[PDB]
Formats: sequence, C-alpha cells, structure tokens
Amino acid sequence: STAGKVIKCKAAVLWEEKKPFSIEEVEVAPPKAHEVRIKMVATGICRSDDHVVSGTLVTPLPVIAGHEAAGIVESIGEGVTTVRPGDKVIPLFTPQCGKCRVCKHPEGNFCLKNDLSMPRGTMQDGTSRFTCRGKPIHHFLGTSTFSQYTVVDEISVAKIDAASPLEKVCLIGCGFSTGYGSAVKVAKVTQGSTCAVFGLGGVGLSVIMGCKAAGAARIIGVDINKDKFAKAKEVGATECVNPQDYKKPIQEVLTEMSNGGVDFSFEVIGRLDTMVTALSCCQEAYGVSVIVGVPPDSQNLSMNPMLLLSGRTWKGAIFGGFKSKDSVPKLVADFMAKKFALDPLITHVLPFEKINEGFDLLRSGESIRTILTF
Amino acid sequence: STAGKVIKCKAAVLWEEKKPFSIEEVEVAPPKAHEVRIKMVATGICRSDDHVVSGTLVTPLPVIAGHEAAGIVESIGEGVTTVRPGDKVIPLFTPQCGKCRVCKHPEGNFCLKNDLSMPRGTMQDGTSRFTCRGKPIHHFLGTSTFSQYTVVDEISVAKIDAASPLEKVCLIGCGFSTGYGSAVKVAKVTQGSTCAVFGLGGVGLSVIMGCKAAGAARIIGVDINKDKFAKAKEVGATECVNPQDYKKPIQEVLTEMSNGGVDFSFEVIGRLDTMVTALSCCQEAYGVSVIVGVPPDSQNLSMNPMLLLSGRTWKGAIFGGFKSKDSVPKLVADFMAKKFALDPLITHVLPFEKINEGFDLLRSGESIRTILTF
Ligand SMILES: NC(=O)c1ccc[n+]([C@@H]2O[C@H](COP(=O)([O-])OP(=O)(O)OC[C@H]3O[C@@H](n4cnc5c(N)ncnc54)[C@H](O)[C@@H]3O)[C@@H](O)[C@H]2O)c1
Ligand SMILES: NC(=O)c1ccc[n+]([C@@H]2O[C@H](COP(=O)([O-])OP(=O)(O)OC[C@H]3O[C@@H](n4cnc5c(N)ncnc54)[C@H](O)[C@@H]3O)[C@@H](O)[C@H]2O)c1
Ligand SMILES: [Cu+2]
Ligand SMILES: [Cu+2]
Ligand SMILES: [Zn+2]
Ligand SMILES: [Zn+2]
Repeated sequence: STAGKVIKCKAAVLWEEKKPFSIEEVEVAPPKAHEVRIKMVATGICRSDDHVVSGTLVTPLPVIAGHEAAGIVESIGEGVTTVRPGDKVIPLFTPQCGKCRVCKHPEGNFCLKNDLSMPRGTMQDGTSRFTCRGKPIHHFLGTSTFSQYTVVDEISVAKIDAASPLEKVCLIGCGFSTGYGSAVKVAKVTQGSTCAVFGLGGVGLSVIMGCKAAGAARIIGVDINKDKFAKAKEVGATECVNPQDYKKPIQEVLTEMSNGGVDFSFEVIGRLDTMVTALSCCQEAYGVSVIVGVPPDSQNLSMNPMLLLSGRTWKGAIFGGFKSKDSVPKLVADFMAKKFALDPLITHVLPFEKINEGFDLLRSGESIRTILTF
Repeated sequence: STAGKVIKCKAAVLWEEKKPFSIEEVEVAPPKAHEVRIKMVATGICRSDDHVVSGTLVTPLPVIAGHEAAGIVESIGEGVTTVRPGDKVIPLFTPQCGKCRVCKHPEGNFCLKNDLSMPRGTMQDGTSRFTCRGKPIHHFLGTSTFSQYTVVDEISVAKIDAASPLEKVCLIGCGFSTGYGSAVKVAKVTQGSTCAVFGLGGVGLSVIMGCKAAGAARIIGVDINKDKFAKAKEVGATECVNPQDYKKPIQEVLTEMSNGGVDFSFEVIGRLDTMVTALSCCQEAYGVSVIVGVPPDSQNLSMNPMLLLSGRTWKGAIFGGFKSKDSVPKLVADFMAKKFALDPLITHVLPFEKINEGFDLLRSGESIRTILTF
C-alpha cells in the first residue's frame, strides 16, 4: 500500500520541444485534499500530444503530456466523494467544476477551471505533484497520463462502470467523444443530410461515426492520405475524396458533388486553410461548419466575411461539446450496451515504453490510434 | 391609361460612384411575363444604398438604386397571380422563388435567384426595363425603388394589407425586418440574456427592438456617435457605451461589464474590425455573434480560430433570416395589430426630389431613417 506516500515510477517526460519523450523515474506525490491518485492502465496517443512536441500547442515544458486514458484509483485525498480506491476512472482534460457560469449554462462545457486557454501546467492549487531529477515537472490539462501514476483534481475525474475494458474505453476520454459529439451535439447533424469531414484520423473517423448515427445520408471523407479511405468507408463514409487527385480546388469539387454545398462540414485536422475550405464548401444559406482541429498557437486565418453573411454558421468546440463529468460515465455505459464500436479506431497496442514508436506511427500516417498499455 | 405602354417618369440615377444621384426622366418599359410594374409611394434611405455610391458594394453602374419601399401595383405582366392592379405591395430585395433548395429548406432564406451574390443589375430574364437618353440603366437587387415606377419580378414582390400606412411599412422591406429577425430569428435571443449591439442606426435600433422583445435583460448599444444613444435607450437599450471614451479596447470593457462576455452580439455597421470585436466580446464557451453589416467589397478579415474552438458560434444573415414573400405580409399584419412600433426609426420625411439631402442627413449622423415620399 502506497497510500499516503510518494510513489517513484516511470513517466515519459518531454524536456524540450521537438525531442523524443524520455522514459524516466519520477516521484509522484500523494493526493492533497480533493485530489485523486490514479494507476494508469491504458493511454491513447492523440494528435494534440504531438502538438506539444512540435510547439503548435503551447504549454509549459518540461511536461508529462497525455490526456486520453483510463486507470484505477490507487488513493483519494481528503474530501474526495465521487471516486473511491479501486474504481475505474477516466481523467478529464476539460474539467467540470459544476459551480461556474459555463458549468451551470445548459449548452457550454468549457469549464472556466480548464488549463487549455492559458496553460499553467499545474494542479488546481497552482503546484505540481511530479518531480523528476530534483526538478518539478509540469502537468498537462490537469491530466498527465504518460505516467504509470498521476494525480488529478476531483473536478477532473469521472468514475466509470466497473466492468469497462480500460484498454478500449480510454478513447472516450478524448478522440471518440470529441468526434462523436461534434457531429451529434455541436453541429446537430440531421437525418437526410450530406456531411463532409476533413481529416480521417481517430477524431475524424469518430465524427463519421456520429454523422452516421445522426442519420446523414451522405458522408464524404476528405484526406490527402488515401490509405485512410478504407477505414473511413468501414465506419460510415459513403465516399472519400483526396484533394490531390483533382485539378479544381477541393471546395469547388465538393460543392459540385453536393449540388451546391454540403449541409454540415467538419475541419478535423488543425490547419488554417482547411478551416476556411471547410466553411466554404457548406451551403451558403444554411450550411453549418464545425472546427474541431487545434490551430498552431497565435496564428490567424483570413476569410471573407460574406461567406457568413449569406447565412453560414461557423462554430468550434472542445471535447465534442460534452459536459465531461456528466457525459463520460454515460458514454462508457453506451459502449457497454454496444451502441457504438471503438475497435475500428485502435490500430496498434504497444507497451508504454515504446511511446516514441507509437508517435512515429502517428507521424508517418500508419496508425489511427495507438493504445499504450502500462 | 398606362397599362401596356412605356411610362416616362422621374428616377434617381447614379451614373458614377461618389457622385450625387441625378433626378432624370427615364422610360419604364411595361412588365414582361411574370413581372409587376409598381408606382412607388414611400421609400427609405438605407446605408446599403449609400454603399453603392461609396463603391463598398459593387453592382453595375449606371443604376437606379433603392430597395426599402412600398407601392401600389400599376399593371401585371402575362401570368402574375399573386398581385393584381391596385394592390399594395412591398418589393423584396431577397426574392423567394419557392422552387430552389434554399426556398424549400425550412431555415434558409437566401433564395438562389437573388441578385446580391454577384450583382447582374438586371431583371430575372437578364435585361433592363429602364432607359435614360437611349441608355439602359441597371436595376439594383431586382427592386430599384428610387423611381416613381419600377418593374419587379413576381418572385420579388409581396402583396400586403389594404389598410397599411405605406409610409411606415416601407421599413419592413429592409431596415426593420432585418434588425428584428437578426435578434429573434437568427440569434434567437433568450429571455434573461445580455446583448451587445454594435451600430445604432436604423437596423441596429431594430436589432435592439428584437432583443427587448425576446426578453433580453441587458442590451448594451455601442456607437461612436453619442447622439444615437437616446433613441437606443428609448427603443430598449439598458446602456450605451462609446469606444472613444475608453483607453482600453471595447472588447475588454464589454467582457468586464458583462462578467466574462455577453450572450449575444451583433455587428450592424459593416466593418471588419467590429465584426471581430463583436465576436470576441461574446462569452467564449457559449456566446453567439451575428454579423448583419455589409462588409467592404473583396476585403478579408483576420481572426484567431481559438475564438471559435472554445465554443462560440459566428453566423451572418441577409434580411434577418426571413423568407421574404412569406414573412413580409405577416410582419405588416403584425405592425397593424400594434405588435411593434415603427415610428422611432423615422426621423425625416422628405419629398423624393430631395433624395440627395436625405443621403447627406444619413452620412452626417443626423437621421436614422429618412422616408422619401412620392
Ligand atoms: N477540439 C477538441 O477537443 C480536440 C480534441 C482532440 C483532438 N483535437 C484535434 O483534432 C485534430 C485531429 O486529431 P487526430 O488525433 O484525429 O489527428 P490525426 O493526425 O490522426 O488526423 C489528421 C488527419 O488529417 C489528415 N490531413 C492532414 N493534412 C490534411 C490536409 N491538408 N487535407 C486533408 N487532410 C489532411 C491526415 O492525413 C490525417 O489522416 C488535431 O488537430 C487534434 O489536435 C481537438
Ligand atoms: N444583412 C442585411 O440583410 C442588411 C440589410 C440592411 C442593411 N445592412 C447593413 O447594415 C449596416 C447598417 O445599416 P443602417 O441602415 O442601420 O446604417 P447606419 O449608417 O444608419 O448606422 C451605422 C451605425 O454604425 C455606427 N458606427 C460606425 N462606425 C462605428 C464604429 N467604428 N464603431 C461603432 N459604431 C460605429 C454609426 O455611427 C451608425 O450609427 C450597413 O452595413 C448596411 O449595409 C445589411
Ligand atoms: Cu486528444
Ligand atoms: Cu436596406
Ligand atoms: Zn466549471
Ligand atoms: Zn428560391
């Protein structure tokens, strides 16, 4: 029993940008009040973790990154009432404090206690629970799951069903719920509709799964990597287009194909240009475009405001619009009742120590999701 | 008497950008199949008409502009069924052809037969019905109401009540319905909300009548002309701020004032920087911003897509989201039943011949709406 005491264990520390993760011994403090220490069982490699390596997503370094994961409470700090040692849990990179403006609003889910808008890389009380080489290491979006153990605030953890398969439902902590909710909760794809999805990585395939669940009649997947097409058609794409095959720009190609513009489009890559392309190819009078991708830090896009004046709606969302502590238990329960599949998304399962190999698979385009098991 | 013959009459022609309108004698050809010729009774001076003079809104010159008006039908062409001679009608700058994808869709109103996206300045059949010294004069948005008689396509005209005061209700052809529908139909302002309205001209004051009636609790009017403030508080603003009074930028003042951002904002000026300011001052997780102003031709705004990823919605709309032929008779019928006051928007009534004086009152900050009588 490790309770009440510091744990020494391995974590993958990123000491500086554009470097490999370094697997090292770190010391993890015991939880303080309202904090929970979690033994990690599986964590997915998401493209936003790679944005930290490339410097596109700015957060204080050195850092233990990792935010899509599932584990078991090893101990709870003073005052924790929503989880108990031995519970299976999913860390929440968007917290739900339940007490702010946004948590109390019926539609908002970007809680004001998040660490994404102006990242401090600490716990809610402003300190770190990690030491590595005598130095405190930063947390990432209050989750830090590339570690055998991590400590999170109570507003950042959800108890899930005790029979969940943790090496599959860790995708509900990020990729799958982000994609699925952008379609069914943020865009509100309607039955009969034509949808176009830019990007067919794990979030993008999850956006197709949500569009097909909302009853879209046509779901076009767009990617420059044609090897992604078979899995996209497998989860619901009625057709796939690769922009490099055409001589016209893809917004004209899609407008011609949809006879005037799609009803819903989704940018699920993170590029300033495909974000304006995705808005453009939706129908000018009633089209809805949803930005899901994370843009390079401090870069502005350029667009003509007449694209909106005619009637288009442009929205973005974090974590598919779901209030995270309410929604994740319920999405795991739906997965258990076979309402949606997560297995098409998992292409590689590697032990934690091959983290750097899992990232190279993401960078070379060969994986959708790699799950790392501890 | 005139039916079947060319009418020779007075019309305000704009021959060149940045010049006064020229009161000319023009020949108005009679209506071809499915066109209606109208004798004008009251027409308002809207900023979009001034945008043509400015070169802000490109449309083929020479032109008879004018788009906010009401008249009596003088003669119908072969096949008109929705109006007869003697009917009071309001011409529609956004048509409603009934047959396209947008007109069939329940929520879009920007009919594909519009002449606003790439102005042709002709009747639907690609020709002009107006000549002046043997030269064709172009139509403007299929309405051209700065003339004693005009010819419009049947998809661009709505028969209204027989008892309607035509000199109040010409406002429902543009300014009022546009601002009102923007708040109640496009933003769908909620009871208890805080609204911020940038621009307090005729259309902005109608956006404040729409917010107040949707039950908004707080309505912050923003204008650089402090003289517009008293009529904004009379139709409903709770407060008005002037950007030039502050040392810090108006998105910061507004965020500070509304305790983290407003619920709904509207840009009703037509500038690229206030379009981005109005998006920024609305709440980052669940704020809605609606662009109503017409931007300058071919200019692009620059904005940080993180404004949208946190949860904001940005949308624009023409004519306040109203399907024109269906909504303009009901708004008139509702004006009739005292459901809204039109009178605070009319500050000047002048005879048509004093058109150029009515534009210098608009350009000077002195009027909201000047109505020109025939
Ligand atoms: N909004 C959220 O809450 C949230 C959550 C998770 C992930 N994200 C972001 O979503 C985006 C997608 O994440 P992912 O894990 O699915 O990434 P991924 O790398 O697996 O998917 C990207 C897909 O985009 C394709 N792509 C790249 N350039 C393209 C282009 N020019 N045109 C068309 N297709 C292109 C790639 O080939 C790839 O298949 C990332 O930016 C990630 O940071 C946001
Ligand atoms: N979307 C539509 O269908 C549609 C229809 C009609 C009008 N419009 C557009 O709406 C706009 C307003 O029309 P209107 O008739 O109400 O115009 P208006 O000129 O009467 O009002 C513009 C108001 O904005 C104010 N203003 C200008 N610059 C400002 C700034 N920098 N910051 C704050 N306030 C400032 C002016 O002082 C004025 O009160 C125009 O762009 C017009 O083209 C659009
Ligand atoms: Cu992620
Ligand atoms: Cu107008
Ligand atoms: Zn909160
Ligand atoms: Zn139509």
